[PDB]
Amino acid sequence: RYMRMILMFDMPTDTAEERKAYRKFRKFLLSEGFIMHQFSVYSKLLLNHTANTAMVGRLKANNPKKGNITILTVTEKQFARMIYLYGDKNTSIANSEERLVFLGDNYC
Amino acid sequence: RYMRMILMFDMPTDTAEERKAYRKFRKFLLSEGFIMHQFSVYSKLLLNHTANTAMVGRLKANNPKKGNITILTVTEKQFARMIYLYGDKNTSIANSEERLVFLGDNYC
Amino acid sequence: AGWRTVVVNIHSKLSYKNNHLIFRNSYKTEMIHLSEIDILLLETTDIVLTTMLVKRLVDENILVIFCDDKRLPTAFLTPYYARHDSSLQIARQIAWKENVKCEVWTAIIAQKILNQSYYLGECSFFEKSQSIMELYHGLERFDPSNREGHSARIYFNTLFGNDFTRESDNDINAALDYGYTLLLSMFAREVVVCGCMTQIGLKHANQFNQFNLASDIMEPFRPIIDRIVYQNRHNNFVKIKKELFSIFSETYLYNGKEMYLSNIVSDYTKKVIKALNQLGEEIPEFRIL
Amino acid sequence: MAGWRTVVVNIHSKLSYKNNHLIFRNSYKTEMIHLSEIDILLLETTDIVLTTMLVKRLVDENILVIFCDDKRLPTAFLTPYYARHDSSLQIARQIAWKENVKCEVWTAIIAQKILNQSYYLGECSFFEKSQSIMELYHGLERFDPSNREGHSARIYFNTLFGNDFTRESDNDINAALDYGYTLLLSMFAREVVVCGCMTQIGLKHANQFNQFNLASDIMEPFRPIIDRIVYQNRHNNFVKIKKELFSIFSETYLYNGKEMYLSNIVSDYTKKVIKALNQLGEEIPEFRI
Amino acid sequence: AGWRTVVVNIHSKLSYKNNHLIFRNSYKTEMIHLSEIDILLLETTDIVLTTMLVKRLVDENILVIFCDDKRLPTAFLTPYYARHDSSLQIARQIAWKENVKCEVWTAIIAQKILNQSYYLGECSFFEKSQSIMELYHGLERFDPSNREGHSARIYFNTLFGNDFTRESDNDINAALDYGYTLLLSMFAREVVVCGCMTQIGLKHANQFNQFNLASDIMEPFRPIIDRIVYQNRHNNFVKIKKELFSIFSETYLYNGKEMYLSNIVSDYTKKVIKALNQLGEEIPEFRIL
Amino acid sequence: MAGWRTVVVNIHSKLSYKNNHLIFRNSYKTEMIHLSEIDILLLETTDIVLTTMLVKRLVDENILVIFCDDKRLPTAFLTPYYARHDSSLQIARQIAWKENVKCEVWTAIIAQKILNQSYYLGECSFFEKSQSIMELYHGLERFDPSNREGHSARIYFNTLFGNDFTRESDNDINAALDYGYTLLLSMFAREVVVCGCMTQIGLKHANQFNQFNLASDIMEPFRPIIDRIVYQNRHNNFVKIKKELFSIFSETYLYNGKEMYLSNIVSDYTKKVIKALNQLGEEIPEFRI
DNA sequence: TACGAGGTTTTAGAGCTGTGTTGTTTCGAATGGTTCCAAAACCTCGTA
DNA sequence: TACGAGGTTTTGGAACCATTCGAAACAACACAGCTCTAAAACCTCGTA
DNA sequence: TTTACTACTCGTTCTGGTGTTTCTCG
DNA sequence: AAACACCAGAACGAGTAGTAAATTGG
Ligand SMILES: [Mg+2]
Ligand SMILES: [Mg+2]
Repeated sequence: RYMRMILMFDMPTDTAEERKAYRKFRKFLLSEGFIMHQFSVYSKLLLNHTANTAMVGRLKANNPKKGNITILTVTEKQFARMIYLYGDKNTSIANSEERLVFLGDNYC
Repeated sequence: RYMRMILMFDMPTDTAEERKAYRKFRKFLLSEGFIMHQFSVYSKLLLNHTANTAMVGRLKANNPKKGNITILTVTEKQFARMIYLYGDKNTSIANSEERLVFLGDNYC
Repeated sequence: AGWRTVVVNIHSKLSYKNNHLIFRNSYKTEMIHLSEIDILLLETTDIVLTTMLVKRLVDENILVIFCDDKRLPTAFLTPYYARHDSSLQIARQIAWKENVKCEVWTAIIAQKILNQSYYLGECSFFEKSQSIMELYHGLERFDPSNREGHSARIYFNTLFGNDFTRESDNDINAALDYGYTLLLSMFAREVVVCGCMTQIGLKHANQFNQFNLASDIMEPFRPIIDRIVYQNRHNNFVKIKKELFSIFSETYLYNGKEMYLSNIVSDYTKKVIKALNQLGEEIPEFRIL
Repeated sequence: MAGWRTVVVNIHSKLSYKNNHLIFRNSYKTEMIHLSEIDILLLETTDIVLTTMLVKRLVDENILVIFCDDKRLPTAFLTPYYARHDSSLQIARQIAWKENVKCEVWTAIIAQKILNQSYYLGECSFFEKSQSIMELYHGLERFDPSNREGHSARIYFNTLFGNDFTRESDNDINAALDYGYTLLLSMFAREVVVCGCMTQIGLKHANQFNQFNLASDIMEPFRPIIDRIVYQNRHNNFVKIKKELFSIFSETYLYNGKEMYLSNIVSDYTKKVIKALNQLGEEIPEFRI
Repeated sequence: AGWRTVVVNIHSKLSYKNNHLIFRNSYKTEMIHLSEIDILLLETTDIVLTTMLVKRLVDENILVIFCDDKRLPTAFLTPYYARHDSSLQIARQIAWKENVKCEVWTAIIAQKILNQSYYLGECSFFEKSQSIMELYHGLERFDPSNREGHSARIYFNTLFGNDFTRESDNDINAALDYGYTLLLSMFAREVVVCGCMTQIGLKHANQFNQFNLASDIMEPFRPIIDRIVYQNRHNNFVKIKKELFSIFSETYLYNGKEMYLSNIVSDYTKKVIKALNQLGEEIPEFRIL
Repeated sequence: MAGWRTVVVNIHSKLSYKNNHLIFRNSYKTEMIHLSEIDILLLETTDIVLTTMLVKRLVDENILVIFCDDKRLPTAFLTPYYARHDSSLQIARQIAWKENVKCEVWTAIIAQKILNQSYYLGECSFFEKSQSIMELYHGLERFDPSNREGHSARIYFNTLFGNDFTRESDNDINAALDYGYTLLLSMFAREVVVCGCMTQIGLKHANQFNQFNLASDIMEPFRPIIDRIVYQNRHNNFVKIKKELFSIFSETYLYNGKEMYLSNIVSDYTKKVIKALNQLGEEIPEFRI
């Protein structure tokens, strides 16, 4: 089944090297397909546990080694049970897991 | 089994009313027993699903109605699978789920 | 009113902030939510408390057990006002009929003797278990023949040797003394929470040690401590106390449920009190099986 | 054992133990009290820091310590497991109070209250209403079956604050009256638990949800003290009346033919009322404004 | 090389940024990770593309299918270099033996005829299924008797009526034409990814429509489209196309596995190519059962 | 259908369709080309923005569009489902190239390369090494079994860059040589795919991991162009040599007795080499520096 | 008469709690594999 | 004799992937309840 | 000894803006 | 047309510090 993967990070910004690490890590996270759930919180949709293992391996390879960075993997059913006290859910297809995606008329 | 409950919020700070709402919400979150997992991210340990239902009811009662606030409930086993790329896990008893807690000598 | 049992052993200062027990040692600062704490046990005589924390602890019905210099319990806080309709419960307790009290005490002493017999049975000591079971039948209302004493005597002599006695000063006897004043604290707290009083009890015609009702209800639950003390008879006092602290983390089968000792104590106390004051309930059953 | 002094801690302080001395280390001044002269330690405020060493020593010296909450009301007390204070025996006496002696003491207390209301009404130059209340005082009977107290109270309130005045209203006079009555109730409950008796078993009041029935029964004659202060500053906001109400702590009143502070009056009054109820003596205190 | 099939119908601009397909309509901006996209299908003739996005799409082996004014596919991108060892695969393809090619084509045409027979069997049209099964046995190497044509003729006449023919211009025939050029695109992409060429195929002695190998491998998979077109014979073209788009979201049983059509197509193509070029594999089996 | 002009888009531009005209809307200047005069549209840079309307019309007019990647190498091409460009037939011819004609054309090409190396070495006044390379040229045979090309390219490099030189090294001269060779390889691959023939089937090169075997085989004679520029700026960092290497695009060379830009020379050379390989004619191009 | 001082029970939800249970998720371990590339391994032989 | 120009296979590992499966986990639902506060009755009987 | 309020003050986070560069076997 | 570097420059998120107040039936 489809996995979801939430990465939460707090990184120092005191030194220019730390800001380099933060910028490069954000670039990597966006390039690998992480949607901003909130500020400093990112989510990625994975097809299966093999993708999750590959992605955690890639993250360990590209670990900035600064700040506090944690990962939690939850099933898509578990992620769908998330309660929204306020704000609006992100309705982009990147969050959704539909195989057949229509940009425009859905013929329905 | 023991539940764990992660609350993530982004709140506006433009107006004094928004800052008041943020301050009151943080006070409420800390008073109800939320440990700061990271900045803007809090976690609460719940004994069971009854406690989870009661706590989400309390949060809905004390909803600041500002910003984007979301809740995810995961099992303690699921929370234990969290991967720490960097930083140190919080080792306080508040994070732990041990019934018998020793402050000092554990007689072992 | 929670699950965590908190034991403090080091010199520190205990304070209050935002429903939290602020524990600030010179090395570490450590915060515990008051809703989680169930029993607070201060063995070390160097802990510095504050009155606001005491008020907030008794507000949440948290057991606070102070200890002497030798780390043995010496006193514990019980709240004056633990139930909203405390006056009604006290008035109903004052009007307890002697017949109902005698019947319920007979039921609970039968539960105690039966639990002792079952423990001797599972202990592979078959013979003495039958003698205790026989003594159970001879027991009547108010136990005129003191069959409860005879069962306790054979129980102790079979578990700890014939030479052992309750009044001896041997180490495992101090272990039972420590254990029984840990159950008695919880039972006193629960009977106070039920709005009742510990002074007026079922037996002895109100001749009170201030814990008469709690000590009366505790009777079926003493085999819990007796088992832990028995199977660790070889170890020293500190190890036996460490194992005794496992009653707060172990689940016991009560009313077809696997509940922790706190919930079993609360349920048993509430059901006994409801069977007494209103006569509109059935006597509970706790089985060590 | 336990001596004679009752030590009340009502201000911010740190209490510590030293060589059989309790160290009242208040901010303003530091005092030392020998542990043999202390019988009851009443920690009424929540600004106090205490040590476990003090708790252990106070238990060993058989002293009763009583913790009160933010509202300066007794909320808990330390009960040693083995050695008990004398005040515990008082509970037994409270359980056995004859109906007739309770009748007589309650009737005397409410007679004092009615006479005090009449005296104050006469003091405010309402001589006709004072005479009416005095006649209702002549109408008194055992346990007041004819409800002379209620009619006297309505005459009193309608005379002081106008006929439109009602207790259920949400004006500032009612709030001030409630606050002052709460002050007196806290005082009387603290002095009742000091005597060892419970506040949940009253002479006349039997409200389930009330946990200070006996405190209310004793404080009835002292209500005109609050009423006079409220009436004297009727044309003011609640904060001004509260600032004037705080003067009852630092004022003096005539009791037993002496000018005594109101806290001492309350303590001595409570002790004498409990003495009269215990059937040790039949003297009933008399407080008149 | 992903799962999402992306269909674009509205006038917009398609761009590239950080491995994402930046879709920026005047109303919405919407980003899709390139790893997720498997097929990109641009029906509307108003989409504005960029060359860098085209390069990145062909880098990830994403099928890009352009469409005419009538929303029917007209062309699709195939990469020159899709496999690292493409030269070796092309050289091995050039040296394909005619015997192995004939045997594999016989196997796949038998698979096609057998799938047609099974579909007619499950369609409750028992009689024609037996005739197709009989025609299957008569088929030999290179199909001299054109039994494949006879099976297709009876299949179409049984499903869509005897009057129906493949060359007719009726609506459901345009539906099959749309379906078969959606399967052919994926098969051509997969045979290019395998390093091979679509021009040189098993049959017709390299007489190429530029999709000879893909059209040859497609044969067992045409019943997938034929079933969807058949069961929606009543609906109009748009509805049939909408239902045809469900091949990208439906799981089919292949090799004892419930795999999506993309994975089945990929694995089947790889196994057929491995059975041809190296003669070191077994012919795959796709069953519509 | 498709005309004669090949339109190469190498700069940032937006291409749009209008009334049977392709609108080359470059930043510097806007041009319009009738769609009947265009035979191949080669989008080599990644700065181009194109529309689906253009793609549809170019498919209908039977035009072949070839997309290249960041390295200006052909990466994809648009294949219509039904109507095909003439260049597709070229693939068939590439599949059937006789061994002897490939032998002859490769031998002529490598003879040109060796002669060019000798000519340049003589130009740098190394007459003895030039004579040695000329003798190795006389040692040539069919498909160069004696490896005269290898020893010629060893004498060439050791003469130009010293005896310590080695292509496996990581100095700046080697990096510049690699970059210029990449430039020429990209040019020749783009001109090979324009002719419709593949780069993965070469005359002599058969490397599996090489996907530009034909491109390398044809570009062999042009390597001295890069070698001369690298040697002329040997004592410089890589960025300066790259800036000088970009002059090959805007320089002129003598081919077919005319001063032609190097891109036109490459295109015409590739077309004539493919013509010679197709056995249509036996004329082999001759490029000499 | 009505209100309402002095009070006492009744209800009526509101918020809170812990454990069983039955079917249905879920988790890795397993099972087949798939490209991709950089480092070897080989050829010829001419000039150092 | 060696190196390496022109080259070609060969071979590990690295990174990636999709479906299964068997036992263990988990999620609301369902239970037995619990405490607590306010909002209603009810009383007596003076003084408007 | 707490809470409740008010600033202030640093860290943390992301977006917009401004250049500079964009073919490294065969 | 896109990546990569650098900065600003507003939005979030907590921690600290100074001040005022702390019994609202019976
Ligand atoms: Mg964060
Ligand atoms: Mg946040």
